[PDB]
Amino acid sequence: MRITNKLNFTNSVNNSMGGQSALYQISQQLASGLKIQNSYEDASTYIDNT
Amino acid sequence: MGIFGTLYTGVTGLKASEVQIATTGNNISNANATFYTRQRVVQTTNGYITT
Amino acid sequence: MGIFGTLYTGVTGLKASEVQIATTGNNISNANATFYTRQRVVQTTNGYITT
Amino acid sequence: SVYSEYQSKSGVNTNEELAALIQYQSSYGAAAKIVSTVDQMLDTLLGLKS
Amino acid sequence: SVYSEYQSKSGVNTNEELAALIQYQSSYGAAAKIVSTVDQMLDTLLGLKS
Amino acid sequence: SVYSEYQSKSGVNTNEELAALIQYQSSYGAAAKIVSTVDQMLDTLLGLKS
Repeated sequence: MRITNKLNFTNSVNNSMGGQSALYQISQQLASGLKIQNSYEDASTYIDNT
Repeated sequence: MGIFGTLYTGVTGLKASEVQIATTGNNISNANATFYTRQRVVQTTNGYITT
Repeated sequence: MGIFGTLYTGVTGLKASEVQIATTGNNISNANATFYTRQRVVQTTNGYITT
Repeated sequence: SVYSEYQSKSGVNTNEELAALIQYQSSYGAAAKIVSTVDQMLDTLLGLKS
Repeated sequence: SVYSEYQSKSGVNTNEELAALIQYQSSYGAAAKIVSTVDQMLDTLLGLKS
Repeated sequence: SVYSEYQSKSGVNTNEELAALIQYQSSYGAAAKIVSTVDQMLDTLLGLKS
């Protein structure tokens, strides 16, 4: 769409940044070797973990 | 004599062309401005005069 | 027409790009500095059309 | 969601709007040609009458 | 952590730099074409009275 | 920083200079074709004198 095409060159990166987060988000899980590392990744598990 | 009749048509469209050509390009020029938008132009249906 | 006004409007459009490029090109060229930061800019518009 | 409404409303798609600009660009050149040439014929007739 | 949150948004990211890099280049080009299109009218304009 | 800024305000750049030169070329061409009209008016005056 007309101006959206301006937003879209961002949206390309915006969609990319989502994967950018994910790959590393995995990496700390790889580095941690754990299902989760944050309290809000799965609290129910987190409370259970505690 | 017929010239001044010719002159009228030479005025309305021809002069407006400069503006319309310029303005739309300017709209295009402003298209990259941080907040520009769809500011556009329109014609009007004028009167009819029997002569 | 005073076409010349539309020119610097057109040039300014190129001015916006080239500076905006310079902002990002700086980022590419000077990324690694122990400290380094983004920058950004705003645009504006000047005069009425040929009314 | 609220994006799509405005950036639809917003504008900024240069290729199409340029096309009409171009035929307007042709338009004023075209008319004057016809206007002047008739006037030349008019001027011609004026000289004829002289 | 306080590192991470500055890292979350502060300096350089390939796709960000790449995307804008392309965009302005295209922008620099769109302007060049139309400005030359303006130039072609100077000719038409002059021709009107030439 | 300091070297960059002063250089900006000083010398030679077509992007600014050439733009104004193209128009100047048209500016002169319009001038002479205007003078062509008075020449034609001058021709008319000469014919009248004759």
